[PDB]
Amino acid sequence: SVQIVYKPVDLSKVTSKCGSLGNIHHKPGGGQVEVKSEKLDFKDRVQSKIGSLDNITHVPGGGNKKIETHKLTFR
Amino acid sequence: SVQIVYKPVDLSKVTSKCGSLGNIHHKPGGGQVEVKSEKLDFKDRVQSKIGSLDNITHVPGGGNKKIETHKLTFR
Amino acid sequence: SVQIVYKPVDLSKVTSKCGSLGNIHHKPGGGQVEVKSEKLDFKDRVQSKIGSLDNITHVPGGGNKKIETHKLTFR
Amino acid sequence: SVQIVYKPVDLSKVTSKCGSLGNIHHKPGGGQVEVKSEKLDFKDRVQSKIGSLDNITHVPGGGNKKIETHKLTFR
Amino acid sequence: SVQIVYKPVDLSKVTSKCGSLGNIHHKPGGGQVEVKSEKLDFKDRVQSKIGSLDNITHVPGGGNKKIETHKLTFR
Amino acid sequence: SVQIVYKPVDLSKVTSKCGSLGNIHHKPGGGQVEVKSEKLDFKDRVQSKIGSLDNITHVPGGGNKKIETHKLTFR
Repeated sequence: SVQIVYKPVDLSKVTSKCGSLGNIHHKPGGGQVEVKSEKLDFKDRVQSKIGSLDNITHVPGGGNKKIETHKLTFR
Repeated sequence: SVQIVYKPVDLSKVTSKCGSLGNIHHKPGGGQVEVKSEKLDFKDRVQSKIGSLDNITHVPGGGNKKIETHKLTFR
Repeated sequence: SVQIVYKPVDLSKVTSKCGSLGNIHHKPGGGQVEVKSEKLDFKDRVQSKIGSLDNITHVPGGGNKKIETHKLTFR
Repeated sequence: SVQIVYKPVDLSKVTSKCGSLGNIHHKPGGGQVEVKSEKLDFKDRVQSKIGSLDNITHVPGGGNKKIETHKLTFR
Repeated sequence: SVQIVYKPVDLSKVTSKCGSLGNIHHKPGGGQVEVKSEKLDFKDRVQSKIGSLDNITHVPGGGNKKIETHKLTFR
Repeated sequence: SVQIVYKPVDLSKVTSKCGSLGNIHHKPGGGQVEVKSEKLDFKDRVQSKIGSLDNITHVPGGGNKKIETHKLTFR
């Protein structure tokens, strides 16, 4: 006679921590900003940011991905 | 005689923590901003942000993805 | 004689925490913002934000996604 | 003239994780236990536990305690 | 003239992780236990544990304690 | 004129990790235990533990303690 016992077990842990975690920013101060523009000419897309204090966190990453394939074939 | 026992078990844990988590911003201060513009000419899209203090979190990422395939074939 | 026992088990846990979580902003302050414009010409779409303090969280991500395929074939 | 501005601020965070957290037990096994008693004499309290596999978590601790005193006195 | 501004700020973090955390126990096995007792005499309390595999976590500790005192006196 | 500005800031982090954390125990095995007792006499408290594999974590410690005193006196 024959017996097959197919019992793979996944007990893993997976963690991702991405971007800005647990930081302290203490009394941060931006300076005065002046922009003077005269007679400028633009023939294409203009993309502009003017500020004094910017805090930017950008996270395209940090996803957790599992691909698993299981397979049993008899005769 | 024959027996097959197909019992794969997933008991795992998956976590993502993405963007800005648990940060302290204490008295952050933006400065004065002046923008003066004269006689400018634009022939395509203008995209403009003017501010003093910006705090920005952008998260296209941090998704958890599981793909699992199971298969048993007898004769 | 023959027996097949097909009982794959998913007991796993999945979590996503995406964007801004548990942050403290204590007394954040934007400065004065002045924008002066004269004789400007725009020949396509203008997209503009003028402000002083902006707090922005954008989350296109952070979705949890499961694809699972099961298959049993006898003769 | 006189001004007083009494504004103490508590923004702190307090966490306890006490006992048995996030452990994995995989296929633990207790052995055979045989207890034979004859002609025994007991003249005060008997407290008995007989088993094979015991898993025990006892937490008298892990409590979070805050005591805060505020006081403002003028003349 | 006079001004008093009284603004102590608690922004701290406090964490305890006490007992058994994040451990793996893989196939732990207790052996056979035989206890034979004959003609024994007990004239006070008897406290007994008999087993094979015991897993025990006891946590009287891990409590977070904050005591804070604030005081303003004018004349 | 007079001004007082009383602003102590606590931005600290405090962490305890006490007991058994992140350990791996792989196939630990207890042996056979035989206890034979005959004609023993006990005239005060008996405290007995009989086992084969004991795993014990005891944590009276790992508590975090903050005591803070603030005080302002004018004339």
